[PDB]
Amino acid sequence: PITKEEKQKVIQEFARFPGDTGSTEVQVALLTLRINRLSEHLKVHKKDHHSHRGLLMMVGQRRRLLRYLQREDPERYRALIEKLGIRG
Amino acid sequence: AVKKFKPYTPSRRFMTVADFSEITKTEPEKSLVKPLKKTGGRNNQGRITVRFRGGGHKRLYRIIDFKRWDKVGIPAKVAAIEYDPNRSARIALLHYVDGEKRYIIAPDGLQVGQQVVAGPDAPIQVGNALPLRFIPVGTVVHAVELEPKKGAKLARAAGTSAQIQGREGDYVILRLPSGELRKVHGECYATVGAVGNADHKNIVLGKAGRSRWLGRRPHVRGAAMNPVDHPHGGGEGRAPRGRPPASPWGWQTKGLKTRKRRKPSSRFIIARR
RNA sequence: AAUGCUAAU
RNA sequence: CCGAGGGUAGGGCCCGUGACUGGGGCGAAGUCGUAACAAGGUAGCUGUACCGGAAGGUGCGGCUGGAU
RNA sequence: UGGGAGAGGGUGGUGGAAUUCCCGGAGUAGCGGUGAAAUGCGCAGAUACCGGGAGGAACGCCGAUGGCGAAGGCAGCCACCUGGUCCACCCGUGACGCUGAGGCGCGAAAGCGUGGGGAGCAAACCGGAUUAGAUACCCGGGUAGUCCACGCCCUAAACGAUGCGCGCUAGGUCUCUGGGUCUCCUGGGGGCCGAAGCUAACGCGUUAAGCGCGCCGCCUGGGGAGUACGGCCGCAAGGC
RNA sequence: AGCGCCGGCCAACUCCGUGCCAGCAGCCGCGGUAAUACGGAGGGCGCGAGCGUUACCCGGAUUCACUGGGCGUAAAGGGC
RNA sequence: GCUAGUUGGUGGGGUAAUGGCCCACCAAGGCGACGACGGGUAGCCGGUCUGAGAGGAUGGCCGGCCACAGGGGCACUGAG
RNA sequence: CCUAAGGUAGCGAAAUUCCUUGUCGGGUAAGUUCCGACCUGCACGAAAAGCGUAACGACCGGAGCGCUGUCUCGGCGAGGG
RNA sequence: GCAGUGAACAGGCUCUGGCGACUGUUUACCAAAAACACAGCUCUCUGCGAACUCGUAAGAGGAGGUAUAGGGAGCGACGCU
RNA sequence: GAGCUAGCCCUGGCCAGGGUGAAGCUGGGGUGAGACCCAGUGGAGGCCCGAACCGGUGGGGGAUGCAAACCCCUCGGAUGA
Ligand SMILES: [K+]
Ligand SMILES: [K+]
Ligand SMILES: [K+]
Ligand SMILES: [K+]
Ligand SMILES: [K+]
Ligand SMILES: [Mg+2]
Ligand SMILES: [Mg+2]
Ligand SMILES: [Mg+2]
Ligand SMILES: [Mg+2]
Ligand SMILES: [Mg+2]
Ligand SMILES: [Mg+2]
Ligand SMILES: [Mg+2]
Ligand SMILES: [Mg+2]
Ligand SMILES: [Mg+2]
Ligand SMILES: [Mg+2]
Ligand SMILES: [Mg+2]
Ligand SMILES: [Mg+2]
Ligand SMILES: [Mg+2]
Ligand SMILES: [Mg+2]
Ligand SMILES: [Mg+2]
Ligand SMILES: [Mg+2]
Ligand SMILES: [Mg+2]
Ligand SMILES: [Mg+2]
Ligand SMILES: [Mg+2]
Ligand SMILES: [Mg+2]
Ligand SMILES: [Mg+2]
Ligand SMILES: [Mg+2]
Ligand SMILES: [Mg+2]
Ligand SMILES: [Mg+2]
Ligand SMILES: [Mg+2]
Ligand SMILES: [Mg+2]
Ligand SMILES: [Mg+2]
Ligand SMILES: [Mg+2]
Ligand SMILES: [Mg+2]
Ligand SMILES: [Mg+2]
Ligand SMILES: [Mg+2]
Ligand SMILES: [Mg+2]
Ligand SMILES: [Mg+2]
Ligand SMILES: [Mg+2]
Ligand SMILES: [Mg+2]
Ligand SMILES: [Mg+2]
Ligand SMILES: [Mg+2]
Ligand SMILES: [Mg+2]
Ligand SMILES: [Mg+2]
Ligand SMILES: [Mg+2]
Ligand SMILES: [Mg+2]
Ligand SMILES: [Mg+2]
Ligand SMILES: [Mg+2]
Ligand SMILES: [Mg+2]
Ligand SMILES: [Mg+2]
Ligand SMILES: [Mg+2]
Ligand SMILES: [Mg+2]
Ligand SMILES: [Mg+2]
Ligand SMILES: [Mg+2]
Ligand SMILES: [Mg+2]
Ligand SMILES: [Mg+2]
Ligand SMILES: [Mg+2]
Ligand SMILES: [Mg+2]
Ligand SMILES: [Mg+2]
Ligand SMILES: [Mg+2]
Ligand SMILES: [Mg+2]
Ligand SMILES: [Mg+2]
Ligand SMILES: [Mg+2]
Ligand SMILES: [Mg+2]
Ligand SMILES: [Mg+2]
Ligand SMILES: [Mg+2]
Ligand SMILES: [Mg+2]
Ligand SMILES: [Mg+2]
Ligand SMILES: [Mg+2]
Ligand SMILES: [Mg+2]
Ligand SMILES: [Mg+2]
Ligand SMILES: [Mg+2]
Ligand SMILES: [Mg+2]
Ligand SMILES: [Mg+2]
Ligand SMILES: [Mg+2]
Ligand SMILES: [Mg+2]
Ligand SMILES: [Mg+2]
Ligand SMILES: [Mg+2]
Ligand SMILES: [Mg+2]
Ligand SMILES: [Mg+2]
Ligand SMILES: [Mg+2]
Ligand SMILES: [Mg+2]
Ligand SMILES: [Mg+2]
Ligand SMILES: [Mg+2]
Ligand SMILES: [Mg+2]
Ligand SMILES: [Mg+2]
Ligand SMILES: [Mg+2]
Ligand SMILES: [Mg+2]
Ligand SMILES: [Mg+2]
Ligand SMILES: [Mg+2]
Ligand SMILES: [Mg+2]
Ligand SMILES: [Mg+2]
Ligand SMILES: [Mg+2]
Ligand SMILES: [Mg+2]
Ligand SMILES: [Mg+2]
Ligand SMILES: [Mg+2]
Ligand SMILES: [Mg+2]
Ligand SMILES: [Mg+2]
Ligand SMILES: [Mg+2]
Ligand SMILES: [Mg+2]
Ligand SMILES: [Mg+2]
Ligand SMILES: [Mg+2]
Ligand SMILES: [Mg+2]
Ligand SMILES: [Mg+2]
Ligand SMILES: [Mg+2]
Ligand SMILES: [Mg+2]
Ligand SMILES: [Mg+2]
Ligand SMILES: [Mg+2]
Ligand SMILES: [Mg+2]
Ligand SMILES: [Mg+2]
Ligand SMILES: [Mg+2]
Ligand SMILES: [Mg+2]
Ligand SMILES: [Mg+2]
Ligand SMILES: [Mg+2]
Ligand SMILES: [Mg+2]
Ligand SMILES: [Mg+2]
Ligand SMILES: [Mg+2]
Ligand SMILES: [Mg+2]
Ligand SMILES: [Mg+2]
Ligand SMILES: [Mg+2]
Ligand SMILES: [Mg+2]
Ligand SMILES: [Mg+2]
Ligand SMILES: [Mg+2]
Ligand SMILES: [Mg+2]
Ligand SMILES: [Mg+2]
Ligand SMILES: [Mg+2]
Ligand SMILES: [Mg+2]
Ligand SMILES: [Mg+2]
Ligand SMILES: [Mg+2]
Ligand SMILES: [Mg+2]
Ligand SMILES: [Mg+2]
Ligand SMILES: [Mg+2]
Ligand SMILES: [Mg+2]
Ligand SMILES: [Mg+2]
Ligand SMILES: [Mg+2]
Ligand SMILES: [Mg+2]
Ligand SMILES: [Mg+2]
Ligand SMILES: [Mg+2]
Ligand SMILES: [Mg+2]
Ligand SMILES: [Mg+2]
Ligand SMILES: [Mg+2]
Ligand SMILES: [Mg+2]
Ligand SMILES: [Mg+2]
Ligand SMILES: [Mg+2]
Ligand SMILES: [Mg+2]
Ligand SMILES: [Mg+2]
Ligand SMILES: [Mg+2]
Ligand SMILES: [Mg+2]
Ligand SMILES: [Mg+2]
Ligand SMILES: [Mg+2]
Ligand SMILES: [Mg+2]
Ligand SMILES: [Mg+2]
Ligand SMILES: [Mg+2]
Ligand SMILES: [Mg+2]
Ligand SMILES: [Mg+2]
Ligand SMILES: [Mg+2]
Ligand SMILES: [Mg+2]
Ligand SMILES: [Mg+2]
Ligand SMILES: [Mg+2]
Ligand SMILES: [Mg+2]
Ligand SMILES: [Mg+2]
Ligand SMILES: [Mg+2]
Ligand SMILES: [Mg+2]
Ligand SMILES: [Mg+2]
Ligand SMILES: [Mg+2]
Ligand SMILES: [Mg+2]
Ligand SMILES: [Mg+2]
Ligand SMILES: [Mg+2]
Ligand SMILES: [Mg+2]
Ligand SMILES: [Mg+2]
Ligand SMILES: [Mg+2]
Ligand SMILES: [Mg+2]
Ligand SMILES: [Mg+2]
Ligand SMILES: [Mg+2]
Ligand SMILES: [Mg+2]
Ligand SMILES: [Mg+2]
Ligand SMILES: [Mg+2]
Ligand SMILES: [Mg+2]
Ligand SMILES: [Mg+2]
Ligand SMILES: [Mg+2]
Ligand SMILES: [Mg+2]
Ligand SMILES: [Mg+2]
Ligand SMILES: [Mg+2]
Ligand SMILES: [Mg+2]
Ligand SMILES: [Mg+2]
Ligand SMILES: [Mg+2]
Ligand SMILES: [Mg+2]
Ligand SMILES: [Mg+2]
Ligand SMILES: [Mg+2]
Ligand SMILES: [Mg+2]
Ligand SMILES: [Mg+2]
Ligand SMILES: [Mg+2]
Ligand SMILES: [Mg+2]
Ligand SMILES: [Mg+2]
Ligand SMILES: [Mg+2]
Ligand SMILES: [Mg+2]
Ligand SMILES: [Mg+2]
Ligand SMILES: [Mg+2]
Ligand SMILES: [Mg+2]
Ligand SMILES: [Mg+2]
Ligand SMILES: [Mg+2]
Ligand SMILES: [Mg+2]
Ligand SMILES: [Mg+2]
Ligand SMILES: [Mg+2]
Ligand SMILES: [Mg+2]
Ligand SMILES: [Mg+2]
Ligand SMILES: [Mg+2]
Ligand SMILES: [Mg+2]
Ligand SMILES: [Mg+2]
Ligand SMILES: [Mg+2]
Ligand SMILES: [Mg+2]
Ligand SMILES: [Mg+2]
Ligand SMILES: [Mg+2]
Ligand SMILES: [Mg+2]
Ligand SMILES: [Mg+2]
Ligand SMILES: [Mg+2]
Ligand SMILES: [Mg+2]
Ligand SMILES: [Mg+2]
Ligand SMILES: [Mg+2]
Ligand SMILES: [Mg+2]
Ligand SMILES: [Mg+2]
Ligand SMILES: [Mg+2]
Ligand SMILES: [Mg+2]
Ligand SMILES: [Mg+2]
Ligand SMILES: [Mg+2]
Ligand SMILES: [Mg+2]
Ligand SMILES: [Mg+2]
Ligand SMILES: [Mg+2]
Ligand SMILES: [Mg+2]
Ligand SMILES: [Mg+2]
Ligand SMILES: [Mg+2]
Ligand SMILES: [Mg+2]
Ligand SMILES: [Mg+2]
Ligand SMILES: [Mg+2]
Ligand SMILES: [Mg+2]
Ligand SMILES: [Mg+2]
Ligand SMILES: [Mg+2]
Ligand SMILES: [Mg+2]
Ligand SMILES: [Mg+2]
Ligand SMILES: [Mg+2]
Ligand SMILES: [Mg+2]
Ligand SMILES: [Mg+2]
Ligand SMILES: [Mg+2]
Ligand SMILES: [Mg+2]
Ligand SMILES: [Mg+2]
Ligand SMILES: [Mg+2]
Ligand SMILES: [Mg+2]
Ligand SMILES: [Mg+2]
Ligand SMILES: [Mg+2]
Ligand SMILES: [Mg+2]
Ligand SMILES: [Mg+2]
Ligand SMILES: [Mg+2]
Ligand SMILES: [Mg+2]
Ligand SMILES: [Mg+2]
Ligand SMILES: [Mg+2]
Ligand SMILES: [Mg+2]
Ligand SMILES: [Mg+2]
Ligand SMILES: [Mg+2]
Ligand SMILES: [Mg+2]
Ligand SMILES: [Mg+2]
Ligand SMILES: [Mg+2]
Ligand SMILES: [Mg+2]
Ligand SMILES: [Mg+2]
Ligand SMILES: [Mg+2]
Ligand SMILES: [Mg+2]
Ligand SMILES: [Mg+2]
Ligand SMILES: [Mg+2]
Ligand SMILES: [Mg+2]
Ligand SMILES: [Mg+2]
Ligand SMILES: [Mg+2]
Ligand SMILES: [Mg+2]
Ligand SMILES: [Mg+2]
Ligand SMILES: [Mg+2]
Ligand SMILES: [Mg+2]
Ligand SMILES: [Mg+2]
Ligand SMILES: [Mg+2]
Ligand SMILES: [Mg+2]
Ligand SMILES: [Mg+2]
Ligand SMILES: [Mg+2]
Ligand SMILES: [Mg+2]
Ligand SMILES: [Mg+2]
Ligand SMILES: [Mg+2]
Ligand SMILES: [Mg+2]
Ligand SMILES: [Mg+2]
Ligand SMILES: [Mg+2]
Ligand SMILES: [Mg+2]
Ligand SMILES: [Mg+2]
Ligand SMILES: [Mg+2]
Ligand SMILES: [Mg+2]
Ligand SMILES: [Mg+2]
Ligand SMILES: [Mg+2]
Ligand SMILES: [Mg+2]
Ligand SMILES: [Mg+2]
Ligand SMILES: [Mg+2]
Ligand SMILES: [Mg+2]
Ligand SMILES: [Mg+2]
Ligand SMILES: [Mg+2]
Ligand SMILES: [Mg+2]
Ligand SMILES: [Mg+2]
Ligand SMILES: [Mg+2]
Ligand SMILES: [Mg+2]
Ligand SMILES: [Mg+2]
Ligand SMILES: [Mg+2]
Ligand SMILES: [Mg+2]
Ligand SMILES: [Mg+2]
Ligand SMILES: [Mg+2]
Ligand SMILES: [Mg+2]
Ligand SMILES: [Mg+2]
Ligand SMILES: [Mg+2]
Ligand SMILES: [Mg+2]
Ligand SMILES: [Mg+2]
Ligand SMILES: [Mg+2]
Ligand SMILES: [Mg+2]
Ligand SMILES: [Mg+2]
Ligand SMILES: [Mg+2]
Ligand SMILES: [Mg+2]
Ligand SMILES: [Mg+2]
Ligand SMILES: [Mg+2]
Ligand SMILES: [Mg+2]
Ligand SMILES: [Mg+2]
Ligand SMILES: [Mg+2]
Ligand SMILES: [Mg+2]
Ligand SMILES: [Mg+2]
Ligand SMILES: [Mg+2]
Ligand SMILES: [Mg+2]
């Protein structure tokens, strides 16, 4: 699972200001962490379709957040995808 | 992981070949190879005694260590997995801490860099060789001696294995690759694991020429001959068998049993295959 | 356990 | 040079027709059985599979638009 | 951020009950089956009983009008990996939302391909009864299949025969699961009865089939017919 | 001075002939020995230099519903 | 799914005149589920018939525009 | 009535059909061969496998086009005899 | 110029059946094929001093192989059976 | 008697020239990640055309032959059983 320590490390890494926990960048970073871990799980557990539906839901949510960020701040959007290696 | 071909010739449509990805070294060890004498199915009288043999690719014999109690208690490191033309299984080159080099039948799951050892105190790991009475019931084994210090005789072909079913006095019950239940002396040696290259039976030769590469000459049906040559020969046009199907030498060949009736080893066979 | 009853209130 | 038209060859689509063959709709009467409507006399229906002159039967699972 | 419940999913192990088979013991004149029988099995020693061993498949009581999931579906127990969802705090972002023609993924059973496995059951098949006949219903056998891995197939009374989202409109009662000021109040699910309203009626009724808005799908008499032709998909069966 | 109609829709009824025949018919349907539905006659109704019939278009058809319909069980919610 | 003078550019020819209208060369473009391309059908309008309206059907005669003059192609003369 | 049981799918005038040049359709001016059907299978039929099948064949059938001394029907010329 | 691979060397084509899947093999000297073989399918034997073959025997082959292996038999790619 | 012929064993040799363009690899596209798609490269095959070489399909000639199996034209294989 994902422990509180790595989650807090990500939150501090991507937050704009110290007390920030729900900005677009932080949400995208947490979604990317979950997606990476779940895809690693699914590379071994191929017949795990029920988890794969959740992965699809996560990918869609991140796509919506990225679209909003790109539409409201192109510089922030480009910096975030460069830092996360999202494009592809 | 058998490799297939696109049908760019009539023969390549069906032919499959082995993957060979597990082979690490492509030349045999010089000190462990001997010339192999091709017979063509002829005996020392010069007479064909086994029909339809000869004309395959030239081969060199690799010396395999089938008596692993020779070096009990001396560990060896697996140096390579090699191709062997003389058997369906692959072979493994062992680098003993002694500086002695030997070949063994490569088990399934053996890797370059592992350690193997033979002896009554060996761990139960793939590649280790122990007397049968020291191996737990239910273990899968291969390269099994039939009688003590006489050499491994059972479960040597690719993908085969025997499983220990129980114990009875000085004897251990084994289920053989054929399904036969047999009693084997507990002091006979065996190696842990199953023989590798289990995909060997999925190979499709694809063309007549590939059989010739393997030294198998064409087989002629008895019904294609004349009566002087074969019991099935003759008849005008095609013919049915006209009698119980028979060999070229007269004996029936559908169900007639041939094991010698009063054989001593029958006392040690619990159930036939 | 036991099938069927055409065609004009 | 282009050029109406004509000729040659190979395609695409459509229409008419054809020994034979498949089912469909219809019928104030025929032959065979009786599958469904009542617990329709083995509850029915259903997807699939195999089988049988025929309606149909059976296997596996599902539904109640059945009972208890 | 802190907590909760759960047959949600995938992988690896392992517990006993029972059926079948084999070995040994003891023992004898039938057992089995039906409406009644017969086929069958059994003195070459069956059935009933005790001990040992092997193997496969399914998990009794708990257990439910219970729970989880988008649907199909999910039930011994243990460990690991993983999805959804609920409550409390009212902390952060700042409309970032809803729906969705095509596309992609999933999708009971049966079925198909290649290997494995095979106790029990059991399409096809064989025999016995029944009957006018009995290609059935009942009985004795019996192969695929049912199980596992991988790959296809993509259908159903795939049903709540009720698309999804949001807001508004008396209550009563039963139950699962949270929080609290634990009489009681306040969330989230699952049922029953009923205001107003609706409906051809049956019935529905805060889990709407009421009152409204947004977007998608579908219908236009019955048969012919989910057929034909064309096209696409599939190894095939066949699907759209 | 003619043509159509006279069972209901739809206005205008009796007698004779026939007997599932002959025939009528837009739908429902009439006719098988007592027919307001067939044929004729008497009478009646509607139009009238016209009166009927066939073909085609709109209406009635809110039966493609923008005005102005629906999808639990009538046809209709896509398996998710 | 369609398109190879096809889509654009440069220069020229031709015309009363713009223009790939036509030619030579350079680039690789143009169109399409808001339905290209293909098949079927058809002269279009003012109007006309129907209808409570919305809508549906239709384009005989009359006025306007287009196309054609036995079936195809072509130019001459000329303001045309 | 008889049998251990009475030939299933598919195919069928066939490298299998005696009557036979069966019959119907096509191809030709004219077709005992050929192709498509029908079923009356003398005497098909499921690993002496049944029914299909892209590609391949100095295999064996049938037809058309091109072109020709094969022929109508022969004539002349060259070289070796 | 009648004519430009100007001489020499260098596929006639198409349509439709049967049989065999295919490349191969065969009656030296009348038969090259539809026959044989063939990859592949199935049955059966064989636990190793294996079965089986040659040999009076010793001894060989099988095989310095070990049931995913070896021998015998029938069918003959593949699809549906 | 295997200096012919059949099979096998050991050790050597030979196969002009041209065509086709498998896998793999590289780069781009595609996706949550993929499967896949495209181009280039690459040089596989009882692959194709064709001499040597190995065969021997059809026809003509030969028939007290050049020859007790030949000659001419044509034809099969030609990196493989
Ligand atoms: K053979
Ligand atoms: K026939
Ligand atoms: K015959
Ligand atoms: K031919
Ligand atoms: K390539
Ligand atoms: Mg292949
Ligand atoms: Mg390939
Ligand atoms: Mg291919
Ligand atoms: Mg090929
Ligand atoms: Mg081929
Ligand atoms: Mg080939
Ligand atoms: Mg081949
Ligand atoms: Mg080497
Ligand atoms: Mg050496
Ligand atoms: Mg000798
Ligand atoms: Mg000798
Ligand atoms: Mg032999
Ligand atoms: Mg031999
Ligand atoms: Mg040879
Ligand atoms: Mg060899
Ligand atoms: Mg060699
Ligand atoms: Mg090997
Ligand atoms: Mg071997
Ligand atoms: Mg070889
Ligand atoms: Mg051989
Ligand atoms: Mg062999
Ligand atoms: Mg040979
Ligand atoms: Mg061979
Ligand atoms: Mg044989
Ligand atoms: Mg013979
Ligand atoms: Mg012979
Ligand atoms: Mg004899
Ligand atoms: Mg004999
Ligand atoms: Mg014989
Ligand atoms: Mg004979
Ligand atoms: Mg014979
Ligand atoms: Mg003979
Ligand atoms: Mg004969
Ligand atoms: Mg013969
Ligand atoms: Mg014969
Ligand atoms: Mg013969
Ligand atoms: Mg025969
Ligand atoms: Mg024969
Ligand atoms: Mg015979
Ligand atoms: Mg025979
Ligand atoms: Mg016989
Ligand atoms: Mg015999
Ligand atoms: Mg026999
Ligand atoms: Mg033996
Ligand atoms: Mg009755
Ligand atoms: Mg009745
Ligand atoms: Mg009756
Ligand atoms: Mg009755
Ligand atoms: Mg009655
Ligand atoms: Mg009745
Ligand atoms: Mg009645
Ligand atoms: Mg037609
Ligand atoms: Mg019934
Ligand atoms: Mg009844
Ligand atoms: Mg009934
Ligand atoms: Mg009745
Ligand atoms: Mg009944
Ligand atoms: Mg019933
Ligand atoms: Mg019944
Ligand atoms: Mg009933
Ligand atoms: Mg019922
Ligand atoms: Mg059924
Ligand atoms: Mg089946
Ligand atoms: Mg049945
Ligand atoms: Mg008895
Ligand atoms: Mg007993
Ligand atoms: Mg068992
Ligand atoms: Mg679920
Ligand atoms: Mg979920
Ligand atoms: Mg706040
Ligand atoms: Mg603010
Ligand atoms: Mg919204
Ligand atoms: Mg849409
Ligand atoms: Mg499924
Ligand atoms: Mg189900
Ligand atoms: Mg299943
Ligand atoms: Mg299966
Ligand atoms: Mg019965
Ligand atoms: Mg009776
Ligand atoms: Mg039964
Ligand atoms: Mg049973
Ligand atoms: Mg069975
Ligand atoms: Mg459902
Ligand atoms: Mg529905
Ligand atoms: Mg609805
Ligand atoms: Mg929807
Ligand atoms: Mg509630
Ligand atoms: Mg309630
Ligand atoms: Mg209720
Ligand atoms: Mg209610
Ligand atoms: Mg309620
Ligand atoms: Mg309603
Ligand atoms: Mg309608
Ligand atoms: Mg269909
Ligand atoms: Mg079709
Ligand atoms: Mg297909
Ligand atoms: Mg269907
Ligand atoms: Mg009146
Ligand atoms: Mg009338
Ligand atoms: Mg009248
Ligand atoms: Mg009268
Ligand atoms: Mg009237
Ligand atoms: Mg009258
Ligand atoms: Mg009006
Ligand atoms: Mg009306
Ligand atoms: Mg209207
Ligand atoms: Mg109206
Ligand atoms: Mg409306
Ligand atoms: Mg309506
Ligand atoms: Mg409804
Ligand atoms: Mg309703
Ligand atoms: Mg209904
Ligand atoms: Mg309707
Ligand atoms: Mg309905
Ligand atoms: Mg639904
Ligand atoms: Mg439905
Ligand atoms: Mg579903
Ligand atoms: Mg140009
Ligand atoms: Mg142009
Ligand atoms: Mg242009
Ligand atoms: Mg106007
Ligand atoms: Mg008006
Ligand atoms: Mg108006
Ligand atoms: Mg006009
Ligand atoms: Mg015009
Ligand atoms: Mg004209
Ligand atoms: Mg005229
Ligand atoms: Mg003038
Ligand atoms: Mg002029
Ligand atoms: Mg048949
Ligand atoms: Mg046949
Ligand atoms: Mg046939
Ligand atoms: Mg014939
Ligand atoms: Mg004939
Ligand atoms: Mg035939
Ligand atoms: Mg004949
Ligand atoms: Mg004859
Ligand atoms: Mg004739
Ligand atoms: Mg004839
Ligand atoms: Mg004829
Ligand atoms: Mg004829
Ligand atoms: Mg003809
Ligand atoms: Mg002809
Ligand atoms: Mg003709
Ligand atoms: Mg003709
Ligand atoms: Mg003709
Ligand atoms: Mg004729
Ligand atoms: Mg004829
Ligand atoms: Mg002929
Ligand atoms: Mg002829
Ligand atoms: Mg002919
Ligand atoms: Mg013929
Ligand atoms: Mg024929
Ligand atoms: Mg014929
Ligand atoms: Mg006929
Ligand atoms: Mg027929
Ligand atoms: Mg006949
Ligand atoms: Mg046959
Ligand atoms: Mg048979
Ligand atoms: Mg036979
Ligand atoms: Mg046979
Ligand atoms: Mg055959
Ligand atoms: Mg056949
Ligand atoms: Mg065939
Ligand atoms: Mg084909
Ligand atoms: Mg092909
Ligand atoms: Mg072919
Ligand atoms: Mg072909
Ligand atoms: Mg080819
Ligand atoms: Mg071909
Ligand atoms: Mg070819
Ligand atoms: Mg060829
Ligand atoms: Mg061919
Ligand atoms: Mg050939
Ligand atoms: Mg020939
Ligand atoms: Mg020939
Ligand atoms: Mg040939
Ligand atoms: Mg010939
Ligand atoms: Mg023929
Ligand atoms: Mg031919
Ligand atoms: Mg011919
Ligand atoms: Mg001709
Ligand atoms: Mg000709
Ligand atoms: Mg001449
Ligand atoms: Mg001549
Ligand atoms: Mg000439
Ligand atoms: Mg002539
Ligand atoms: Mg002549
Ligand atoms: Mg003559
Ligand atoms: Mg003549
Ligand atoms: Mg002449
Ligand atoms: Mg002459
Ligand atoms: Mg003359
Ligand atoms: Mg002459
Ligand atoms: Mg002359
Ligand atoms: Mg002359
Ligand atoms: Mg002359
Ligand atoms: Mg002369
Ligand atoms: Mg000359
Ligand atoms: Mg001369
Ligand atoms: Mg002379
Ligand atoms: Mg000249
Ligand atoms: Mg000339
Ligand atoms: Mg000339
Ligand atoms: Mg020239
Ligand atoms: Mg030339
Ligand atoms: Mg030339
Ligand atoms: Mg030349
Ligand atoms: Mg020359
Ligand atoms: Mg050529
Ligand atoms: Mg050639
Ligand atoms: Mg030609
Ligand atoms: Mg040809
Ligand atoms: Mg033909
Ligand atoms: Mg034929
Ligand atoms: Mg042919
Ligand atoms: Mg023939
Ligand atoms: Mg055949
Ligand atoms: Mg052949
Ligand atoms: Mg042949
Ligand atoms: Mg073939
Ligand atoms: Mg074939
Ligand atoms: Mg073959
Ligand atoms: Mg074949
Ligand atoms: Mg063959
Ligand atoms: Mg065949
Ligand atoms: Mg080949
Ligand atoms: Mg060849
Ligand atoms: Mg070839
Ligand atoms: Mg050949
Ligand atoms: Mg051949
Ligand atoms: Mg040959
Ligand atoms: Mg040869
Ligand atoms: Mg030979
Ligand atoms: Mg041969
Ligand atoms: Mg000869
Ligand atoms: Mg000869
Ligand atoms: Mg010869
Ligand atoms: Mg010879
Ligand atoms: Mg001779
Ligand atoms: Mg000859
Ligand atoms: Mg010959
Ligand atoms: Mg030949
Ligand atoms: Mg040949
Ligand atoms: Mg010859
Ligand atoms: Mg041949
Ligand atoms: Mg043959
Ligand atoms: Mg032969
Ligand atoms: Mg092959
Ligand atoms: Mg094959
Ligand atoms: Mg086969
Ligand atoms: Mg076998
Ligand atoms: Mg065998
Ligand atoms: Mg044997
Ligand atoms: Mg042998
Ligand atoms: Mg001896
Ligand atoms: Mg030996
Ligand atoms: Mg040897
Ligand atoms: Mg030996
Ligand atoms: Mg064998
Ligand atoms: Mg064999
Ligand atoms: Mg056989
Ligand atoms: Mg046999
Ligand atoms: Mg053969
Ligand atoms: Mg075959
Ligand atoms: Mg054969
Ligand atoms: Mg000799
Ligand atoms: Mg020799
Ligand atoms: Mg020799
Ligand atoms: Mg020699
Ligand atoms: Mg030789
Ligand atoms: Mg040789
Ligand atoms: Mg050799
Ligand atoms: Mg050698
Ligand atoms: Mg050599
Ligand atoms: Mg050598
Ligand atoms: Mg040599
Ligand atoms: Mg050289
Ligand atoms: Mg060569
Ligand atoms: Mg060469
Ligand atoms: Mg070259
Ligand atoms: Mg070459
Ligand atoms: Mg080529
Ligand atoms: Mg080349
Ligand atoms: Mg090329
Ligand atoms: Mg090459
Ligand atoms: Mg070749
Ligand atoms: Mg070639
Ligand atoms: Mg060729
Ligand atoms: Mg060839
Ligand atoms: Mg060739
Ligand atoms: Mg040559
Ligand atoms: Mg030569
Ligand atoms: Mg040779
Ligand atoms: Mg030669
Ligand atoms: Mg030669
Ligand atoms: Mg030869
Ligand atoms: Mg020849
Ligand atoms: Mg000639
Ligand atoms: Mg010739
Ligand atoms: Mg000749
Ligand atoms: Mg000559
Ligand atoms: Mg001659
Ligand atoms: Mg001559
Ligand atoms: Mg000659
Ligand atoms: Mg001679
Ligand atoms: Mg010669
Ligand atoms: Mg020549
Ligand atoms: Mg040649
Ligand atoms: Mg050739
Ligand atoms: Mg050759
Ligand atoms: Mg050849
Ligand atoms: Mg060839
Ligand atoms: Mg060659
Ligand atoms: Mg060559
Ligand atoms: Mg060649
Ligand atoms: Mg070549
Ligand atoms: Mg070579
Ligand atoms: Mg080649
Ligand atoms: Mg080779």
